Amino acid sequence: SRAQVLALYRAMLRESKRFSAYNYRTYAVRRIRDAFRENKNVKDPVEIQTLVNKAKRDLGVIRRQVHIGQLYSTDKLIIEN
Amino acid sequence: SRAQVLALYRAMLRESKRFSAYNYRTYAVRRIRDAFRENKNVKDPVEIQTLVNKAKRDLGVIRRQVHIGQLYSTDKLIIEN
Amino acid sequence: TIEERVKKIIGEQLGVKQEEVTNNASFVEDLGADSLDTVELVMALEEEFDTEIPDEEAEKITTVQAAIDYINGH
Amino acid sequence: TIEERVKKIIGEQLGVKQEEVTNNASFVEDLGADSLDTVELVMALEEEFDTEIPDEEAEKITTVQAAIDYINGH
Amino acid sequence: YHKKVVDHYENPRNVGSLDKTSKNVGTGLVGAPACGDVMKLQIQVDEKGKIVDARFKTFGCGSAIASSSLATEWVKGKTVEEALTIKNTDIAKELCLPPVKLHCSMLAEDAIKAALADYKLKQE
Amino acid sequence: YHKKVVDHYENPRNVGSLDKTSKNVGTGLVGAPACGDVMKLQIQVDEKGKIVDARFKTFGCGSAIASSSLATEWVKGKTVEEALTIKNTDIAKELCLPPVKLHCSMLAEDAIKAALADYKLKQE
Amino acid sequence: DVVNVVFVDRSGQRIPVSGRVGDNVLHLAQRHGVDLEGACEASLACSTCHVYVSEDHLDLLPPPEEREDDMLDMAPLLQENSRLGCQIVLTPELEGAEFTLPK
Amino acid sequence: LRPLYMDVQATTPLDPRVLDAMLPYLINYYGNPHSRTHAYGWESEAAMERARQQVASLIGADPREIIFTSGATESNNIAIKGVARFYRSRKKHLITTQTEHKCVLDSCRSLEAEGFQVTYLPVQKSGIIDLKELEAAIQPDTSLVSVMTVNNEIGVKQPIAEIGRICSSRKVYFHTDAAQAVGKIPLDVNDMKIDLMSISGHKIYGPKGVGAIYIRRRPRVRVEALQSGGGQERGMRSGTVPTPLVVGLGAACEVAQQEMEYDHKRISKLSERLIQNIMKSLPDVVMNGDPKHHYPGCINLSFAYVEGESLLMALKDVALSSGSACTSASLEPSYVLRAIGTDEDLAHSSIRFGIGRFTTEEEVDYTVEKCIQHVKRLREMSPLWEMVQDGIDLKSIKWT
Amino acid sequence: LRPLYMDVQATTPLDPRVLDAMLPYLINYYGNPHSRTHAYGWESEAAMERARQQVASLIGADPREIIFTSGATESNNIAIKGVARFYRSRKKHLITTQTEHKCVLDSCRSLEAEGFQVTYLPVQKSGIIDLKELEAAIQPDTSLVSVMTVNNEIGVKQPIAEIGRICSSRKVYFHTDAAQAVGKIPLDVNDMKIDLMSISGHKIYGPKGVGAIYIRRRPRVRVEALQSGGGQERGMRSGTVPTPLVVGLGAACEVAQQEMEYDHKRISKLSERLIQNIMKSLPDVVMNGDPKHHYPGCINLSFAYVEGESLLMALKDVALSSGSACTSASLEPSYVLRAIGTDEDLAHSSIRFGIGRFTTEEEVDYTVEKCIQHVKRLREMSPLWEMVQDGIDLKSIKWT
Ligand SMILES: *P(=O)(O)OCC(C)(C)[C@@H](O)C(=O)NCCC(=O)NCCSC(=O)CCCCCCCCCCC
Ligand SMILES: *P(=O)(O)OCC(C)(C)[C@@H](O)C(=O)NCCC(=O)NCCSC(=O)CCCCCCCCCCC
Ligand code: FES
Ligand SMILES: [Fe+2]
Ligand SMILES: [Fe+2]
Repeated sequence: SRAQVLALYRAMLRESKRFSAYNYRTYAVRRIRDAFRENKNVKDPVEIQTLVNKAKRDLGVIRRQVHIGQLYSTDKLIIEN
Repeated sequence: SRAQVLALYRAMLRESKRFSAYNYRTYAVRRIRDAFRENKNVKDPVEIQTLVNKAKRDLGVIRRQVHIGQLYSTDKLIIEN
Repeated sequence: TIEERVKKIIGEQLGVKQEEVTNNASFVEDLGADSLDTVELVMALEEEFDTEIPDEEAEKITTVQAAIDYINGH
Repeated sequence: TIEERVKKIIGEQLGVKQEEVTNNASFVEDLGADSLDTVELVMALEEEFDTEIPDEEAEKITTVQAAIDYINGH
Repeated sequence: YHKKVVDHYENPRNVGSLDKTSKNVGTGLVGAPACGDVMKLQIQVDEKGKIVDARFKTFGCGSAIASSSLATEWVKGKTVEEALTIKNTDIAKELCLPPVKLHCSMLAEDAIKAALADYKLKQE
Repeated sequence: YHKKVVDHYENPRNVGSLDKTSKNVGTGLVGAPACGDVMKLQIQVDEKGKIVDARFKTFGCGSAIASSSLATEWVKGKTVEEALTIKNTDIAKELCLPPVKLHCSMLAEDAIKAALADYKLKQE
Repeated sequence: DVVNVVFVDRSGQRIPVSGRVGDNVLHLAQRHGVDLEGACEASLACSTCHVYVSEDHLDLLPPPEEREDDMLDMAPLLQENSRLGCQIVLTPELEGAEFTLPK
Repeated sequence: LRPLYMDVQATTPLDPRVLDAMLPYLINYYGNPHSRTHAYGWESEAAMERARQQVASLIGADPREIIFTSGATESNNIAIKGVARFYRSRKKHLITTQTEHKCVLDSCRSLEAEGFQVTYLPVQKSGIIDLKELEAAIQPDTSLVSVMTVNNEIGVKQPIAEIGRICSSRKVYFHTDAAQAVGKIPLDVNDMKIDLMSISGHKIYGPKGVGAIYIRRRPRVRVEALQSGGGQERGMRSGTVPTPLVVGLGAACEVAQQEMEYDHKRISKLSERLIQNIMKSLPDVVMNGDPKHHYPGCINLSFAYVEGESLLMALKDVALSSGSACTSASLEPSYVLRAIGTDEDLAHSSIRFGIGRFTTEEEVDYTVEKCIQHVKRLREMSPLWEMVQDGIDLKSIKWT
Repeated sequence: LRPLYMDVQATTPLDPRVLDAMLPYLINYYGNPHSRTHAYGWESEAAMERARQQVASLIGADPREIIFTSGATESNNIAIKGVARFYRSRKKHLITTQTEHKCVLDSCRSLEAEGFQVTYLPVQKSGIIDLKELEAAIQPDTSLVSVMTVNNEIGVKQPIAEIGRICSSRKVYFHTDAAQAVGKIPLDVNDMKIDLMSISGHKIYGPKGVGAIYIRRRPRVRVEALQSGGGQERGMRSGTVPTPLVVGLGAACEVAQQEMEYDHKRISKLSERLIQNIMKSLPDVVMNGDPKHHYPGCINLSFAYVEGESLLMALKDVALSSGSACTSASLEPSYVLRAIGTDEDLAHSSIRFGIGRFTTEEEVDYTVEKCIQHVKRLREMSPLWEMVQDGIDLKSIKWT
């Protein structure tokens, strides 16, 4: 299931980099990197499938929230300059 | 005026017919039609321009709310069958 | 039948009782419809017949004959 | 210079101190990087050089030389 | 609403009436203590001591309509003595009635008892 | 925060100090740290009756810092008698200070008067 | 034209004070040694002339002004019989009125 | 397929314009409006002031007279309990009606337990109070009079302006529960001489969990605060003001002010359609409450010899409400219908239809057709209908 | 460009996972959860029960012990006032601390006016209560003890479990305000022997205007309801339950339960970075509160000889808070800092920094840099700094 995990990871990162808000963008990139590093050595296929389903739900939420934050966006932060 | 108003009317109707919810779709179509019927005999150019600006702002609201309602959609009503 | 479907759509949109609609009656002069009426008639045609009518052809559609010709051609 | 920019991107992504990165060093064997590091390195290359790299070419990019060749060609 | 209550209303069982002038029919007509629930339950007896028909008409809530329907169904096919064993707890158990809904079951039991008393009084 | 106050802090004018031993320098020091506003308004007088230099150091909110700065700016160029004419109302009017911030204008005026009194007493 | 009132210092001691019509309650107190402050000197900005008016005489007072009410709602320990002493003017209707100084 | 919604008196759907106004504060402008040292707080406070002005503009008031609450329950508690407790030393008597909402009625019952005296005014069979009875009920120690503007059960309108004139002549504070009236019938606090008004966001196509109370400042009505805390909202309601909710309430009030005349015309026509089409096809159907002083959006009909909750169960594709005691958690009969002199048998037969901003003619016609068919099916089932059709009077028959 | 947000103790941004869970009930599921006759009401009710189970799961309770409110202000009012009034006939005495939130303190003062006796416990310079004084302050007449879990101003943590053990030994109800602790440090109502607990939605990345109170059922704790009405929320809080808000609160609680450990280690790392980098650069900077019983997310520092509001106005690109009388509308000095024995000079000098679920190292570094440069500039402008550097003791100097 290596290919499905590398593809979902790439989708989830390329999705999170399109967050309009700095706090949400930085959070989602950092959390996904940390979460997938945390589960690199998990052996049980049932647990690996449960994690892959939660990641899919997480990706759906990120898609909807990124779109909505594009619809209602504000100015960039002072750190972003 | 005749061309811009007719173009804005068609855009507003097109956008409103894409509402996922029955109540919002029907209300938006009826309201747009009724308002344009009510203001058909206005002669003041300033009043006409103010009405056009209001309708443009409502077109923006309609676009955003149609999208968010497409992101979060539910089952149809018993009457739509 | 394209003819009957177009006539039915026009009659339902403009309230012409299915009898007044002919092959040479205009939307505005013959039947009682303004421009607000037309934008809705053309949109109903686009809904029934799946076709994205361009603005240039839509402003050309002024009569029942023109609407029938456009629908039959496309 | 494409050479220096690509080497800088790889060094910043994988922590190779800008000295270990060579023209024949592999991402996984030579440098310390797993398959979660190389996905992000490829995406960083796509960010710096505006190019939607297909999945086939992305999995073909396994070395600094391969990334250099792809970026120079495209 | 519960599956059985919904089925008992949506699908009628013994909604109707029976001739009161007939000697072989006993009729009950009872009401709720603290709400507007009225049940009419009527049973019929053949030559031997067996119930061959039973009909109901109810003015009340959906649970009351269901209780009356189930009471008619359970009364049909039994004798007077076997019907006297029907209790509100059994009807409530079958319909899964919540605590606010036992007035319907108690009304159905009262209707059964009243009809059986009417049968005995008229057959005397 | 009000634009005038923000400008007074963001662009300092006469922050500093002056020699206390010099006979031609008056020193004002009003407010208490426990209260939260402390000002050090210092003026300099030339041979004739004219103020030629002024410095301030203020411990307090933006409004207190602006009040001290404006007091120093308005003090420079006047004489002792003309400096005595400055009231807290003028400072509050210029800085548009809300009523909660009226202490900053009162304490700037007190610093002005304390510095002038120190100058007179030490010039005696 | 002499009106007798009663002041009630915080202790609860009653201080009978004699006054005339056309006077100010806050000042009448100051002359007769009642601990009423008048910090803002009747400029309607302090709430220190706060007083509780007797139940019977309360409606005989004129309705308060907008700034009087604006000061009262910030005045501590507000009651339904609260007015500001620097706005009550002695009148013949106020005979026997009792002014209590809030704690 | 989901059922149709005809229960607008219980709650309303959110207006999409209201949600569009709300979402920016749910995404980017999340600061605390009481934060005084930074821009997040500044922008939140400015949005809150804009909303306050919108509500005051809808009801014809000064913005300083508007206090945000968590709903009309909280608004009614603040009005009744705060006035009663503040004016306690001299005024120990309260006046309300027998047909008021339960938040008001329960506040009055708790004050009765607290040592106050409460008169509950009866209403006439039309649902309207007698002004002469109101004038007779006022005592020299009366503190408050509380009459709702639009009844949430039967939709009858009280003579608010006349009541306010009487209260001002007698020097008694006048509170009105306007949760069912705001944004639907004209309101002017100065023309009607209102002293306190309750407002609910989710009755006017706004968000749930927010409301407002109007408190007159000239002459100054004062209340004793119920929620202790940091002194927000002029000290009358402590706690953090929920900026997205108050922004939504302001947006709803602005939309209602713009839409009200069009909505009322449309709703009156649809209400007439529903009532006439039900009456022309069913015998022995009665409307509860007087049509002459009636809000058309709230329709209450009793279908004789049919039980209300069984009719509701039959109409599974239409969301409605009933006054039947069998729909209550505690088996509580309808006190409003008891108050307006309805027979209990017909009070168990009462159905409330709600027509609102988004209701459609197709929905109305569907509801009428379903109601006709199912009432006919249940009457054929009912013993009361059997006896009535068989030449028997219900009153004469013994019941056990 | 907008400033950085470093004020999580005032309020938090909405979590996108919370807004995602909320939106369906803001668009489609708009029914009233107390409507028990149709599907809109049924689905709203089901969502409400799901959220109740989520809150109970976070705090280790049974769902029947969770009551939704409009916020922690209302929760604190309900706990303190309702318990005191329910047990008034035998117990007329309450215990709290001097460093409590003002909703708790103001409820206690209002009860003190209504006839109760209230003891305000001092705290040590660390900001932690001493259990011997807590033991010695308990009367046979004692009703309630109210001690908060995490202080909102300085971030100290009280020994909640020990307090609960003492209260249960003395047979006294124990309430804790946990509005700064929920979702941030582990909580278990049964292990800490807690009887009542207050919860706030917008302190845990949930929506504003919603809260909850935990009320223990075994042994049963009873309260006197403050908000009168139709008996919703088991009769303890009447009014319509705001379904989108409670759904958001439950979603936030579930997210907090899933993210607590990860968040805590990251926030601890960031707080260490902030404190070390500031202390490493500026002399005479002091942390308020004990580091041994301290929540890392709330950092309170004093910058000697610089006024807090002046530093806050200098840091126009970072959102923060102070403890200055000058930063208050009432010109009220910080009573928490007064209670922990802070010099009045240093109380006007304190600044509160907040680190939360969305803080980045980049923002922490920017804040530290800006603070260092502006503290140096303000010190170069301070007369107190001039005197201190010029061999003068502040205490000996006469001040007027
Ligand atoms: P046709 O015979 O050429 O006539 C068409 C027009 C209207 C162009 C023509 O009659 C004309 O020129 N009349 C002069 C005045 C005019 O053009 N009127 C139009 C003004 S713009 C207007 O009234 C827009 C109304 C705003 C719509 C708001 C809808 C709200 C929806 C909210 C949903 C959530
Ligand atoms: P590569 O060196 O070949 O290694 C890649 C992987 C990890 C696939 C490889 O090491 C492997 O096969 N490991 C075996 C088990 C495994 O793949 N585990 C990972 C399971 S997927 C996972 O961990 C999903 C995490 C969910 C993301 C949640 C974060 C979303 C945040 C939402 C807030 C906005
Ligand atoms: S004296 Fe200051 S307000 Fe009356
Ligand atoms: Fe029943
Ligand atoms: Fe100050």
